[PDB]
Amino acid sequence: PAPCYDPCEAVLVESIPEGLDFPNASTGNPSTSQAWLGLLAGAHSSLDIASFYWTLTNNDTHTQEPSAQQGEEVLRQLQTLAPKGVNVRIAVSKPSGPQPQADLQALLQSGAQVRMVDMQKLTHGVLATKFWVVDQTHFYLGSANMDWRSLTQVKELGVVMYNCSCLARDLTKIFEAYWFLGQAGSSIPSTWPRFYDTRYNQETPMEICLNGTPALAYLASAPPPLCPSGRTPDLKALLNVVDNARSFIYVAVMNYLPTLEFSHPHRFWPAIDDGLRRATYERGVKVRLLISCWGHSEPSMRAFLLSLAALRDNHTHSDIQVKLFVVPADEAQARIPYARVNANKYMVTERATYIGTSNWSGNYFTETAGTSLLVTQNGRGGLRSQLEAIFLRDWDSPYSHDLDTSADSVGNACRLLLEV
Amino acid sequence: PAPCYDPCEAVLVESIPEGLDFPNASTGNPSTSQAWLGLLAGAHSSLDIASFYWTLTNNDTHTQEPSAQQGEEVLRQLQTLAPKGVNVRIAVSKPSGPQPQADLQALLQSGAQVRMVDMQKLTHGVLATKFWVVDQTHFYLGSANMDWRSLTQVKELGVVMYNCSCLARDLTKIFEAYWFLGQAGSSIPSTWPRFYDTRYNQETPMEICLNGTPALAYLASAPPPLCPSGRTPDLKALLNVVDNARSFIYVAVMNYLPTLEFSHPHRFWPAIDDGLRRATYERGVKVRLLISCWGHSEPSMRAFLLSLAALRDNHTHSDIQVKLFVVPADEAQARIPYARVNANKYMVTERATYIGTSNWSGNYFTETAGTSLLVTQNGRGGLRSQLEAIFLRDWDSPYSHDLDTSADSVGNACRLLLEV
DNA sequence: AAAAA
DNA sequence: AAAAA
Ligand SMILES: *[C@@H]1O[C@H](CO)[C@@H](O[C@@H]2O[C@H](CO)[C@@H](O[C@@H]3O[C@H](CO[C@H]4O[C@H](CO)[C@@H](O)[C@H](O)[C@@H]4O)[C@@H](O)[C@H](O[C@H]4O[C@H](CO)[C@@H](O)[C@H](O)[C@@H]4O)[C@@H]3O)[C@H](O)[C@H]2NC(C)=O)[C@H](O)[C@H]1NC(C)=O
Ligand SMILES: *[C@@H]1O[C@H](CO)[C@@H](O[C@@H]2O[C@H](CO)[C@@H](O[C@@H]3O[C@H](CO[C@H]4O[C@H](CO)[C@@H](O)[C@H](O)[C@@H]4O)[C@@H](O)[C@H](O[C@H]4O[C@H](CO)[C@@H](O)[C@H](O)[C@@H]4O)[C@@H]3O)[C@H](O)[C@H]2NC(C)=O)[C@H](O)[C@H]1NC(C)=O
Ligand SMILES: *[C@@H]1O[C@H](CO)[C@@H](O[C@@H]2O[C@H](CO)[C@@H](O[C@@H]3O[C@H](CO)[C@@H](O)[C@H](O)[C@@H]3O)[C@H](O)[C@H]2NC(C)=O)[C@H](O)[C@H]1NC(C)=O
Ligand SMILES: *[C@@H]1O[C@H](CO)[C@@H](O[C@@H]2O[C@H](CO)[C@@H](O[C@@H]3O[C@H](CO)[C@@H](O)[C@H](O)[C@@H]3O)[C@H](O)[C@H]2NC(C)=O)[C@H](O)[C@H]1NC(C)=O
Ligand SMILES: *[C@@H]1O[C@H](CO)[C@@H](O[C@@H]2O[C@H](CO)[C@@H](O)[C@H](O)[C@H]2NC(C)=O)[C@H](O)[C@H]1NC(C)=O
Ligand SMILES: *[C@@H]1O[C@H](CO)[C@@H](O[C@@H]2O[C@H](CO)[C@@H](O)[C@H](O)[C@H]2NC(C)=O)[C@H](O)[C@H]1NC(C)=O
Ligand SMILES: *[C@@H]1O[C@H](CO)[C@@H](O[C@@H]2O[C@H](CO)[C@@H](O)[C@H](O)[C@H]2NC(C)=O)[C@H](O)[C@H]1NC(C)=O
Ligand SMILES: *[C@@H]1O[C@H](CO)[C@@H](O[C@@H]2O[C@H](CO)[C@@H](O)[C@H](O)[C@H]2NC(C)=O)[C@H](O)[C@H]1NC(C)=O
Repeated sequence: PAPCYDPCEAVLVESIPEGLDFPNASTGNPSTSQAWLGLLAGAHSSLDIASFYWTLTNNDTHTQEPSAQQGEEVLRQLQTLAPKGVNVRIAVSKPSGPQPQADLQALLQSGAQVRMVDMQKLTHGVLATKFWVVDQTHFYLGSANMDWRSLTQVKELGVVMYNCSCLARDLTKIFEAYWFLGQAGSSIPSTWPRFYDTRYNQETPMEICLNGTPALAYLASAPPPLCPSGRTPDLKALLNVVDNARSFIYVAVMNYLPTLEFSHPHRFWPAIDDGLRRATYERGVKVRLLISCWGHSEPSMRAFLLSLAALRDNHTHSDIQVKLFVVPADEAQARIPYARVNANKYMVTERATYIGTSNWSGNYFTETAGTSLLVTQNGRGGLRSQLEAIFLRDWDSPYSHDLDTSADSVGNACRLLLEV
Repeated sequence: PAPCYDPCEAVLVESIPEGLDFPNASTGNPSTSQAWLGLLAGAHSSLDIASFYWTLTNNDTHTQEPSAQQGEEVLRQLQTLAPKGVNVRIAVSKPSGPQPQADLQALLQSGAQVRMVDMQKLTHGVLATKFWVVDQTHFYLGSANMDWRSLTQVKELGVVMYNCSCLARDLTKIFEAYWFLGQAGSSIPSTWPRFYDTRYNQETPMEICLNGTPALAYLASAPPPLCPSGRTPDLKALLNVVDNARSFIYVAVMNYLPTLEFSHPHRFWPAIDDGLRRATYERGVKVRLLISCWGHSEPSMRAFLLSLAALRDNHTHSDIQVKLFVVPADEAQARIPYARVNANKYMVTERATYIGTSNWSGNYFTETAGTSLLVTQNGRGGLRSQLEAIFLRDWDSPYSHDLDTSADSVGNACRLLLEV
């Protein structure tokens, strides 16, 4: 494949929730809200948004919180740019219940096309892919739902990638697949049409001029059915990256459960666990795990995390460390539903970086839809170094604790920490 | 296949080392030495012995211990029955070094055919199958090497199965394969001749009148190359038995390491571990692990055992308990090489029983040769109940300790227990 | 934000 | 008894 001769730059945007403060003053990136506002201001031809749910108002949460202001602003911008001529298209998973949808109808009346994709009746899951494609030259990919709490109340990790028409259209292709697949009546085709096929997969990634220095990047999609022949499955890419590492593997994910949740009877899913154990045993790879715990985390997950932190010895030089990153909450933020959590889902090695939109559980890789970006840069510094610095800042943060920490000591309510 | 109309009875023989005493007086079986002596006395037509090594003298150990007397007696019997007309045939793995072999030459001069099978040059391993076939009607299968220490100094678990011409010849077939395969020059055939093929495998086991009540039994062999089309691999049978269980799984094995030992670079082998985790998570199966620790155990093994004992929670009702069975030793028994250990390798469920000759490591299932017996009896009581009683006696014995036990507290030297 | 028999 | 670079 011909290299993409475009000034593809890339910014690691993150939304630090109020209260959280890293006392380093050395790493600084635009927040998710700032990047989204800039993309909307620069949007003049197209805007494709794949989202899980839309809660850009204090109305939909039934809360009176000023912190939603930024989110409301985004909604206002989304209302203003539709009449200007931008072909706004939004794919949002069909809600389980018939709850009112103020934002979606507000954009529909303005002129924004909305299609209700229903993953439950197609592959038995939800559509949890959160990404943007702006003018088909820039794009966004991260853990930020189209919510005000996502912008302010929870922590995110995403990439805004500018001037990359080639990686922007390869990402759209997924949005086009969602658009065609979830309009009405139509089901998953046996064979995907060539329009959705891609050429930049794991064996032949795409060459970009990522800040001048050449780099190899490509996107991975899920669930396996909604995947064309060219596209590399998200699980396969994740396993390849965790296997190719030879020095260290740093993982910061919201939820890591090696089981097929959201289904019964309970099923065991040892896919990422086996890869982590292989990498940490056969090779001297040091594995560092950073999970996030809140009030809506499965208490069984600890029982698996303890199964990994206990595998470390001298003879094979095994080294696995597991830490929980819990976002502190107060009385004011307690009343907000799904208020405080670290939703970042990514990992970084000494030779590659993976940034995804789905938690590390069997559903997100076999049923729930998701998208991830893989970047490998030959050289010292760059995107990989920036993400490694982000992960170490997270790792040494006061909010990151060991698996033996007392739950009451942590500010927020954690179900994975035994009391006293 | 037609059922084997033979009074196939079955005795669980075990060799309790001196010093060990279970204060129950309710379970009693003939020792391995007694059963071997009875088989030799009743031997008049044939005697096939597959063994790892031959140390039936105080000479070969270079020790002066009266406890070898029984072993010497066995050797004497093995010398006496050869001139009587018994076709004694012994398959013993070729030693790494050119050490003297008094017992093998003593039997060779009497008239016992000995063939030096060399597993290292054939499949890259050793021949660790310990079994007897006496007159092709009885047989023995257990963890007892042809050693005096095996008979007295270490603990064993084996089956002597009388009046079973059908299960005796199915076991011989393996000895015939070893005999032909390890004579001289000849290598492993691509396709095994029909003479070594068997009909009683996992899908179609053999029906026997095991103490009157019908039962389904069959044998499994390793390594996968020295296996005909009919024969079921040992690993496949082990996985099937650990998967079919629905209530509990009790495992008492000498060494359980989910790695490919005896080879470099270090390799990860998550085959039995994954099955145990699946059984204990998907179903409410209670898994109890009884490992044995001595002075020649890999210290890394604890790092994996802690990975299993830490997987137990309420939401999925997971329950895995790991215990170490350490045979106490004194100053007198310390000087004996490979003196005190619990060498039993078996497991029992609520519906099946597995008795093997090899430890639970990757080599023993992929390179090292081994044989195991599988029995499933429909009813309450019988062989399965006897083995379950044996396992619970072992589990509650004072010699069985938890993984957090202090090493100095245990009588013997254990490398898997952290000091103080 | 995929917690919700 | 498969501990032995
Ligand atoms: C590849 O090329 C792209 C294109 O330039 C680079 O993207 C730039 O990345 C740098 C650093 O990652 C960004 O610089 C940082 O911007 C942050 C956001 O600035 C906006 O928001 C603040 C909010 O108050 C406004 O005041 C400001 O005017 C902007 O609107 C700043 O917060 C950062 O400052 C932090 O670091 C400095 C030290 O440098 C400290 O003194 C500060 O206190 C603070 O801690 C910083 O300035 C830049 O904005 C990005 N550009 C764009 C267009 O997004 C990629 O980084 C590059 N890739 C690599 C690997 O280098
Ligand atoms: C299917 O059928 C076969 C054929 O009979 C059964 O095999 C018999 O199994 C029973 C019990 O498992 C055996 O009985 C036990 O024998 C032990 C060994 O006895 C020999 O060694 C002692 C050593 O001193 C000699 O004294 C003795 O004369 C024998 O030469 C005994 O040690 C056992 O005694 C224990 O239990 C009793 C209570 O019953 C206590 O009072 C004792 O103190 C001691 O704790 C016991 O007698 C029998 O020997 C086996 N027969 C053969 C030929 O091997 C299978 O058991 C059967 N299967 C099932 C499931 O029932
Ligand atoms: C993506 O590509 C566009 C197109 O090149 C970038 O916009 C360009 O940004 C540069 C500097 O950021 C601008 O250069 C400046 O121009 C002004 C006059 O407009 C001049 O006074 C300055 O000294 C400087 O030279 C350039 O004009 C501008 N071009 C356009 C068409 O907007 C954009 O910055 C790229 N994205 C990122 C994240 O860098
Ligand atoms: C395997 O099969 C052989 C053959 O049947 C069994 O040997 C038989 O054992 C029974 C009792 O154990 C003997 O019965 C006894 O016979 C004597 C006379 O010899 C009699 O006085 C007793 O009252 C009793 O009836 C039988 O004779 C004997 N037969 C032979 C040919 O040895 C053997 O016991 C079986 N194996 C096991 C473990 O049971
Ligand atoms: C919710 O949306 C409505 C209309 O878009 C706005 O407030 C509602 O309408 C009037 C005020 O305009 C009030 O009498 C209603 O009680 C309001 N509804 C609610 C649920 O408060 C406003 O845009 C939104 N309300 C907010 C953000 O509080
Ligand atoms: C063997 O492992 C031990 C601990 O598992 C190592 O000892 C130290 O352990 C602490 C806490 O785990 C570490 O912070 C140190 O870095 C370890 N090393 C030293 C020198 O203090 C020990 O180093 C390992 N290796 C050997 C040869 O004993
Ligand atoms: C070892 O075998 C030899 C011959 O089979 C026996 O003892 C050896 O020979 C004479 C006594 O017959 C002694 O002078 C030697 O010193 C003995 N050898 C050793 C190593 O002691 C006897 O059968 C065996 N020796 C034992 C069991 O101590
Ligand atoms: C939940 O788990 C706890 C412990 O993991 C159970 O509490 C007791 O724990 C001890 C020691 O582990 C056991 O010996 C008891 O059998 C457990 N039960 C009781 C009633 O004491 C607890 O039972 C589990 N279930 C619930 C509903 O809490």
